[PDB]
Amino acid sequence: GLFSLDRSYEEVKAAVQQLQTITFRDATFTIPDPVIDQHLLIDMKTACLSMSMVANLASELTMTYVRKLALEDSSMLLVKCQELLMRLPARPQHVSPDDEIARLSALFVMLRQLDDLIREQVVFTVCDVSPDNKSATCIFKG
Amino acid sequence: RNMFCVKPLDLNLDRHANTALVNAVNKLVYTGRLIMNVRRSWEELERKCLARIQERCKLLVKELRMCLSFDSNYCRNILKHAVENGD
Repeated sequence: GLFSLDRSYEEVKAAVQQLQTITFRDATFTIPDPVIDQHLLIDMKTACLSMSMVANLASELTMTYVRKLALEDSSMLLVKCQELLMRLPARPQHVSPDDEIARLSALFVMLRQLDDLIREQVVFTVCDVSPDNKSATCIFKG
Repeated sequence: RNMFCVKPLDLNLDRHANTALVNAVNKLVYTGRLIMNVRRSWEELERKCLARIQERCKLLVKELRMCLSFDSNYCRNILKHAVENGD
């Protein structure tokens, strides 16, 4: 939904084929016709507003944590997450944890508000499966 | 030495190498010690000059006490006034 704004149609036709396969757990699935409608539009509006508000909500330290970390640390996780960012001891500006509790609390609210777009409902918790996986005794029914 | 040409920090006292609270309290103690210095120098000079005019007027009225005329008694009566205030 989000990529298909203000861009060419050949980018869209090259982007659907990059994002229709799912190789989850030894199987390949394809989604039948992902089409932009008003529901996906209002979901995009909620998502972009929440992430704009959490970008405003970021404190002076949590945006420079990876920026201070990546000088002395070396890990495949940090390297793999660094390259999706741009290129461009020291002191923290002002430690005020009384403000940081409120910032982190409202940031948790914004992260949950981004989170509930893809975490729709748990409807069954599987306890034990059949060995041929034709069935499973599970809880949380309803 | 001179309390009229106030020169408030010709060079900077700021430093990134410490807490902002420390830099703020160092700027405050600079300003406060300057204000205390200028006021103590002022009032010490005023106390010294008041003591000097008190000594001079007392010595003049005691020196004028010997001769008696219209002139001497008139100037004595002018110097009979108190000097402890500025006005």
